Amino acid sequence: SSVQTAATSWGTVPSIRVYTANHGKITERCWDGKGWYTGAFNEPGDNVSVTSWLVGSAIHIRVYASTGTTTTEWCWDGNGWTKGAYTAT
Amino acid sequence: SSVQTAATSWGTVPSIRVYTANHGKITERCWDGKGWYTGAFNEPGDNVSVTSWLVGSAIHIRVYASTGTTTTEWCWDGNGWTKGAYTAT
Amino acid sequence: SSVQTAATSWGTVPSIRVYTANHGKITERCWDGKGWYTGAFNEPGDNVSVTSWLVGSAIHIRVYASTGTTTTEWCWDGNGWTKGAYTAT
Ligand SMILES: OC[C@@]1(O)OC[C@@H](O)[C@@H](O)[C@@H]1O
Ligand SMILES: OC[C@@]1(O)OC[C@@H](O)[C@@H](O)[C@@H]1O
Ligand SMILES: OC[C@@]1(O)OC[C@@H](O)[C@@H](O)[C@@H]1O
Ligand SMILES: OC[C@@]1(O)OC[C@@H](O)[C@@H](O)[C@@H]1O
Ligand SMILES: OC[C@@]1(O)OC[C@@H](O)[C@@H](O)[C@@H]1O
Ligand SMILES: OC[C@@]1(O)OC[C@@H](O)[C@@H](O)[C@@H]1O
Ligand code: NA
Ligand code: NA
Ligand code: NA
Ligand SMILES: [Zn+2]
Ligand SMILES: [Zn+2]
Ligand SMILES: [Zn+2]
Repeated sequence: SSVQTAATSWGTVPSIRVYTANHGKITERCWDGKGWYTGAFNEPGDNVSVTSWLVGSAIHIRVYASTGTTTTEWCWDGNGWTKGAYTAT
Repeated sequence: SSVQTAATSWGTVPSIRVYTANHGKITERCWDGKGWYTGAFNEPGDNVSVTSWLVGSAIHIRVYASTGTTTTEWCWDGNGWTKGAYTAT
Repeated sequence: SSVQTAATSWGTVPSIRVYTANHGKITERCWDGKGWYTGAFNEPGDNVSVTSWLVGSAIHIRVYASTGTTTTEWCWDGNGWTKGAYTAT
């Protein structure tokens, strides 16, 4: 079987973020042009998807972590991860 | 276990679309800057991926819904969802 | 049950790439504006995610293929697929 991943990137360097779901936990690895390192994101989930967008040169990331039938949105706007407003119904 | 999602976004507001596969059915939730609401997309699938692109300010979305070994592409060009030309072989 | 896919696109034509994981093998289908055709990517994986970015008009693609707990990054910079530096720890 296997872990499940999601990936996003931005800019021209680029920056890359890769999220991995394994045993109900999602972790994050990061590339900013030099090498890979572990990111701050660490939240529960069996499944993960991600999207991101720039405002000028500032990144915003949304990570959708699902356990069973519950999907939690996690927000990065440049200063820490927080739960977002997403609901499924 | 859990549902499986895919996500896309565009612009700077942004607009966000989150697709969720659960019990062989995919549904869609939408954010356009104000709050989340249910979108028009509703098609069968155990698995889902998505990509989207802008022409100027008009969005185009492609959703790849898979059941067993059959992957159906669904197209949004601004005026309703239709099946696209994608085939796997 | 079902195969698992990931998708990316770029430009305004657009170009689209759709990766499908089935039986521990990932393959690639390609659209460049005319029709769909099979791409060069063919590597092992039970799970797949993808991201891509432009430099001017040149595409770069990163495909994250996972089997069990091992995630291999595959790089397209315009001249063949190679393994990238990604590690999970
Ligand atoms: O600079 C790395 C970092 O701050 O980038 C944005 C997010 O990916 C964070 O989780 C991560 O720690
Ligand atoms: O800044 C956070 C937020 O408003 O960003 C846009 C959407 O992701 C919302 O669900 C989320 O609460
Ligand atoms: O305005 C919402 C909407 O039209 O946006 C484009 C697609 O996401 C549609 O399914 C969705 O109903
Ligand atoms: O406008 C629909 C279409 O031509 O868009 C590009 C690709 O997604 C094709 O498979 C699809 O039929
Ligand atoms: O022109 C098609 C192609 O070269 O595009 C870039 C990558 O998707 C390759 O695997 C693919 O064969
Ligand atoms: O050109 C290849 C490379 O440097 O591209 C950026 C990242 O994907 C790295 O892991 C990878 O080795
Ligand atoms: Na250090
Ligand atoms: Na209303
Ligand atoms: Na031919
Ligand atoms: Zn284990
Ligand atoms: Zn159930
Ligand atoms: Zn089979």
